[PDB]
Amino acid sequence: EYVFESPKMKEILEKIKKISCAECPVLITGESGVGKEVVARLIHKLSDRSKEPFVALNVASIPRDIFEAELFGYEKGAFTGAVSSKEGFFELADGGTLFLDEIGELSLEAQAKLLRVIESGKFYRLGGRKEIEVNVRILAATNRNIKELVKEGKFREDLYYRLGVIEIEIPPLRERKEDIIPLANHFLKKFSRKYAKEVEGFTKSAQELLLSYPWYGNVRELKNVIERAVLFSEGKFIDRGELSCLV
Amino acid sequence: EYVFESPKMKEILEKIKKISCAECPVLITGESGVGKEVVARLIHKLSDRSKEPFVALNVASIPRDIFEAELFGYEKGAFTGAVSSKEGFFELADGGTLFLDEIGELSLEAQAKLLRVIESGKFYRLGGRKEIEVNVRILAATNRNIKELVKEGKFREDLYYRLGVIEIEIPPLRERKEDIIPLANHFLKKFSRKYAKEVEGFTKSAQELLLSYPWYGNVRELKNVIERAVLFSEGKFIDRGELSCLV
Amino acid sequence: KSDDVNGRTKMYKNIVDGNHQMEPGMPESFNVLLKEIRSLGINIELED
Amino acid sequence: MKDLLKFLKAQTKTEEFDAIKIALASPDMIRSWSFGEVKKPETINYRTFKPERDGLFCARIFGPVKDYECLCGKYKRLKHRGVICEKCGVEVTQTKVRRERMGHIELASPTAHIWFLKSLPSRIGLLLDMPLRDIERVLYFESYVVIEGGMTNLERQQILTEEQYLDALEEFGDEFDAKMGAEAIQALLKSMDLEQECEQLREELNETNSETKRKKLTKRIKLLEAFVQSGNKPEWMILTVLPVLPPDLRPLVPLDGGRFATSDLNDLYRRVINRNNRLKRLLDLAAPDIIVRNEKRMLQEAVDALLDNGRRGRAITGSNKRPLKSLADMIKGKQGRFRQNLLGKRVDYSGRSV
Amino acid sequence: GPEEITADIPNVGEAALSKLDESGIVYIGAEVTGGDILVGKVTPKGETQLTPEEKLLRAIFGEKASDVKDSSLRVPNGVSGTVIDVQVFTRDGVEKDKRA
Amino acid sequence: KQGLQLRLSQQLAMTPQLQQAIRLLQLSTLELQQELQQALESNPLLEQIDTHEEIDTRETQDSETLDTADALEQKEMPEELPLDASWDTVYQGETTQTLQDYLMWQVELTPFSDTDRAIATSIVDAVDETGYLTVPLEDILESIGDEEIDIDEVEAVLKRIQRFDPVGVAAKDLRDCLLIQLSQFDKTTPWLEEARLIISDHLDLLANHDFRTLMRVTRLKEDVLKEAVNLIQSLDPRPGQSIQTGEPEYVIPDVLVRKHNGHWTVELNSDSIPRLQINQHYASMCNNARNDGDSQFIRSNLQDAKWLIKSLESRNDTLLRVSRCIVEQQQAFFEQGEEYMKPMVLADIAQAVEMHESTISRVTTQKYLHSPRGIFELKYFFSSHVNTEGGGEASSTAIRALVKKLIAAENPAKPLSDSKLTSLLSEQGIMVARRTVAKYRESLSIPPSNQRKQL
Amino acid sequence: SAAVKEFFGSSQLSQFMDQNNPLSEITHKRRISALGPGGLTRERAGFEV
DNA sequence: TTGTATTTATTGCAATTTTCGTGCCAATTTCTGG
DNA sequence: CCAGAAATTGGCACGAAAATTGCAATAAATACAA
Ligand SMILES: Nc1ncnc2c1ncn2[C@@H]1O[C@H](COP(=O)(O)OP(=O)(O)OP(=O)(O)O)[C@@H](O)[C@H]1O
Ligand SMILES: Nc1ncnc2c1ncn2[C@@H]1O[C@H](COP(=O)(O)OP(=O)(O)O)[C@@H](O)[C@H]1O
Ligand SMILES: [Zn+2]
Repeated sequence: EYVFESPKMKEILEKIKKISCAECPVLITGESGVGKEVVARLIHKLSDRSKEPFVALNVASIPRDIFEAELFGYEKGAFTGAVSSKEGFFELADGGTLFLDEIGELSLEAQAKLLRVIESGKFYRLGGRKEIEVNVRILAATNRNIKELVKEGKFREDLYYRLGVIEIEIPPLRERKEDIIPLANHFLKKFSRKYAKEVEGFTKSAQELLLSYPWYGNVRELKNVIERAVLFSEGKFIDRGELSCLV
Repeated sequence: EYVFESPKMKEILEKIKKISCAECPVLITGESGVGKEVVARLIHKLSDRSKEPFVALNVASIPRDIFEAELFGYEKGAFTGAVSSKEGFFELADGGTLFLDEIGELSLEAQAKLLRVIESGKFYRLGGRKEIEVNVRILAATNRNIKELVKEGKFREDLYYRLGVIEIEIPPLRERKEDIIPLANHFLKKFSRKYAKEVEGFTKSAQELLLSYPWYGNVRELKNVIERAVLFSEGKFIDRGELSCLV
Repeated sequence: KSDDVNGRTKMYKNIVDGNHQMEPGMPESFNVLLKEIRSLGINIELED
Repeated sequence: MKDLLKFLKAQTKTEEFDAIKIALASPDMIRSWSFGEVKKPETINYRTFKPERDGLFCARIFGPVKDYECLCGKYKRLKHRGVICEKCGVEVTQTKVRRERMGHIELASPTAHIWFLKSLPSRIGLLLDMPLRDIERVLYFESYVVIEGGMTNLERQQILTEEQYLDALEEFGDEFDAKMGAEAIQALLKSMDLEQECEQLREELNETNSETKRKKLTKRIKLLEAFVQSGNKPEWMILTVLPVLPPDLRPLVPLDGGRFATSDLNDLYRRVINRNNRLKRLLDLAAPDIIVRNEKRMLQEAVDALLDNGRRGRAITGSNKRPLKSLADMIKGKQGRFRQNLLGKRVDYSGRSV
Repeated sequence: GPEEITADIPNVGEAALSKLDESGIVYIGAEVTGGDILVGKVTPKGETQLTPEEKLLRAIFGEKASDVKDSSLRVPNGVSGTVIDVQVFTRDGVEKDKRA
Repeated sequence: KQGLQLRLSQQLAMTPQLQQAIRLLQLSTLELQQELQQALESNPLLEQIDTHEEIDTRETQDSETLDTADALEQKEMPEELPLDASWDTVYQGETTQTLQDYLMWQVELTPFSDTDRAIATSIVDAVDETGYLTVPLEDILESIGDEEIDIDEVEAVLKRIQRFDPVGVAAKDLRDCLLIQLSQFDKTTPWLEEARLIISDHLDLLANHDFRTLMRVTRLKEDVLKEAVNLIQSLDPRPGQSIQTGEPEYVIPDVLVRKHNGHWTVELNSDSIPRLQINQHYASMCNNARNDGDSQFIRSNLQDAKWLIKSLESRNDTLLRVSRCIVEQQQAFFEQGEEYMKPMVLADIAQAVEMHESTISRVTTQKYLHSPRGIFELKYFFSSHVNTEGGGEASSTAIRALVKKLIAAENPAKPLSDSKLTSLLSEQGIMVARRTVAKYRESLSIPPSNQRKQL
Repeated sequence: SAAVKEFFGSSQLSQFMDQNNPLSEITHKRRISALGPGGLTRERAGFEV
């Protein structure tokens, strides 16, 4: 289901295999449509938490004034509305993996509210007088250069090293020329099978076109273009004319 | 039904027929008053979810604080003042189609709340610890150039490549010289029965003035002019004198 | 004459047609016995 | 089938055979027999007078109640033969398939088979070389038994009472392993080897000479060699899945007045299903073991009553103090299949007079 | 609905109803053989949906035929004799017929 | 200001305190039993009273090992004779023959071919219990499964099948059935040609009870027309009902009403009243000396069980009270049948028992009452009213009963219309409009005035 | 009442009266039985009784 | 002398849909003169 | 006798009355340890 034909992809896969028993949190950096989610889920599957629940959450999807309630939960009587004791998302993923998607967009204030939880695993709920110990492996994904955001002052340096035990960089697809042809073939096969299309490959001119365009959405843009071509396809073979949206 | 006379409208209708079998999200670009919502409703009818509910929303009026509250709903203890659980727009549009009017005007910060819901289809409510899966087709209409906004640092490219899989362009009325007389006649016939004015048609001067004018408000402005002429006429046919609202 | 369900019908038809010949099959009670023994968790089956 | 002539010709065929084979059935074999799992103790609706879903008469499991019609009624004639309705799940075929389709019940905990424990000499006790008293005590949650010897002075088949197990637990901690119920017996049967026992018993018979002990060794070696030659496995003598008889072989008796009464087999099946469902609910809530042990004992007793009522201890009776007839009662005796329906039968074209 | 003991059975000939009185019960002294009707009874058959064919049947042959079905008591095959006594037992609150 | 904020607030809260043990009133007895089964499954401290008993059995059982000599040695007599004989030398049903079984029996004994036999099997499969073919011959041809067969062969097989016993079975429509039945008669029948003409050509006129256009078209007199119509009415419209296979269905009542000492006694049906019990064995270990988790578990489950038992008892009491009040209010109906039932609404019952109308509405849903007259529904006793001259009221049920009784005693040659039915009700004090009378007549499936006249 | 009805209607010693002729009834009413609840069984009775 | 945890005692409103009776009229059945 | 002229019925609409369901956890009296 996942193609890794570029040598860099093979190196990344080997490094992932080496860190299957590693439990430290990992931070992934890349561009849009490079495969951060796929690589993170592959790391999760190859680790000891293969059968453990994988809770993927986006930090920006939580309101500011209930961020702590959504992060740690609350006890009864904490506020006007604390009807009953409720657990947080960290307690939801006990023993599994927590996936912080798009960690770059997180505000400075929120980054100072989770400095003790990641390193030690201990936090008190809102209204709870007992200490909570949790064990969750943290994988964070970002499309931003955090190592530059810490210098620019837009990111908190304290959290960078808490999420900087292991750092993974995914090169853009425009440098991964060993992947363009296999990914295009796989996408064309899948979209022909789903759409009941009688197309079974590209033409040589189409293959040359696919290896020359400066893709910006990378794998996601390639998938979108392949789907657009399959929908408007009119022959057993796809020519350069169908892929006129490239150049 | 809907009247399409110009070759561009016929081509748009044929493309809609061809891609109705596709479940991909659609992005439509044009101007104000070009008939994007009519095209979206036609797309919804021509798909296999015609019997399924269609939910169209103008996202330019949703408050920012209740953005997640409206989109994801919430539980009993999500915040203060809530006593009962509420459904989300995606859940309300689950098993159907969700349409978003004027997606260009959306704030840059709130665009991160729709990065994962469109692709994964899985999200958590406010105050909840359960993931919800839906099946909703996303249609978006906008009068602004999305790519220009992306290039000028105002739109999230990830959301663009999420929605920019199928593209539709509706030219304004200034390029629809053929499709002015049928629209004017249809609107005149509708408003004659609406206001019981019993007006049949237009004279030569009125038709010439309506055809020569490069409408900026397009079909909306033309319909408003026709309605005003109906409200302020007593003859069987509308002449140029009754069309004094124009330049 | 007792519990060959298809054999009964074939025999009746042949007797009415004047052809005194039978086509015997498997009694139904043996099939009932097989099902009842299988319901005890024991695997009993007809071979070949 | 497409051509109706061949379709009709192929449903009146006779099976060809020349031998009959009997053996033990694994849980996989029992699951391969069945067409679905029974989950509810209800039989008939009594409101729509149609079988309940996942019940003892379910049409989704056992077959249509009418010829070539599904339960809801979308597909109704011969032109829709061999079609599974996507609304009710009932195939469109003959209603006689309710004579030859079985179901299965998933047991919450393992249960022993009463025939391989009470038919003298006991097969479990002969294979494990244990007295019947100890096995009965362990199976009915009256004593413990060691599974793994560990590094302590506890043997691999030592019986421990409540206080003995408590003091051993507080002394050694987690060095040993002691269990009760059918799980312990299944663990013992699964962890044993046959070849080593065979060679050891053969050498023991070669060296030691006796009269009674030689007979015991001969019996054990014969049992071990028979088990090895046969394809069976010892742990198959403990039930995990339970077969369910086709519903047309256990019909409901209708009476004038609309009362459907009940049958003994259906009642025993309902008792087993009720106990299994209650135990399934209790195990999920992590309830205290002081109750789940009683629940497991009652489930074991219910399964025993279904298989062979009255063989072990007390017999479950009906309202009029008559013991309920089980499957064994249907098979054996002077009223069973062999004497009453197979070695002799009633016939047509016959009469009698003075 | 309740079953009715009546002499008006829609699907029997006039000859088969000659031995029944106005309450639908056989006369005293009748010589009967196997197949004869002793007590005439009808049973409701439900509320069939009024399809056009059912409406045509009701229009041509009447409504009583389409509402009830015959469940009478008949002499068993191979039985003959003379009717010498008839007894009627009625529950409290139910109307009594002429014979009672 | 719009915003989701966490804060300490001092606000006033309404009283939504409701929606507990209220759903146990709207359910019937069967669904209530299903809910109780679920509750018993989920709660270890709930048990229901049963009837099964277990007794010890230790008597020895004789087997084959008893030697032949020992049999003659014993003075006693054997429990069961080993010899396959009686002392003088589980229940299962029986197969029944339906209409389709009889038809297939006749198909088996008919000189058909294999293809014709398959066609006949399909046709007989497509025959309902009234004796009519329920599918067009196109469906049968499609189900045959090969394209070498035309529709003429299907027609020939169908014609052969239609001459089975009963005659007229497997007919396409009523006209076909009547023509098939008439084809078996002899030409000596007096009124045969006219009846055949009427059936073949003008059958809708007879359905509309014209008797005027019919004579005009067929050029006949009134006597011959009557003879032909009587001959037609002597035919069998449902040939497939000769072989009747079926059994009536019953409903177990929830409330019993009888008359003792001239007074109406109302009670609950003791055979169907739901009940539960508390398992004392598991609840008798609620001692602090045990584990605290076990103690809290057992306490919670015991409290839930007691609450459920109380709710069930209250539900039974409420149902009994409502049924008794309804019987008390409608007392003339139980003594004189219909035409004496007074108008009633839920408000009157609610006021009588001092409850809300929602409780009365839920309690009386899918509940059945047994009376010396028959089985009715608790909702059957609520009806509208029509104003009667002098300040009185007339229930719509009574008006419908009166209309049916009036129509049942009319002159066949001059059917009573709505205008004359209103006048009969007008002179009795009931002031009911013509439209309401027509609506009541339609609700009873009674044909209009012009469709009830007879020759 | 249930116990009394059960004894008088469904006991082993309560039987439909033999009514072929007067002698049948006289013989039936003067009959002595060793069987029943608290008596013997025809399989365990013996030979000397 | 009092403050806290347990045991019973709580079966009703307010939208909201569904139904009740009854008048108007257009497409069918009866009343009367050459 | 027959054609031109009068009652009949069911659909549709009107207001008004009645049956239905979504609110799902609360509050008051009572006993015990400091
Ligand atoms: N090796 C591969 N084989 C097949 N598909 C691939 C591969 N790598 C990436 N993709 C495709 O890339 C698309 C985007 O993947 P993904 O969700 O990881 O993107 P992302 O923008 O990096 O994620 P996120 O921002 O949510 O962390 C998916 O649809 C996936 O199928
Ligand atoms: N084919 C058509 N037939 C009739 N009216 C149309 C057609 N296309 C567009 N319109 C009119 O143009 C108007 C455009 O409305 P809408 O789509 O909501 O705004 P916008 O065009 O700015 O997206 C609609 O009110 C519609 O009546
Ligand atoms: Zn179906």
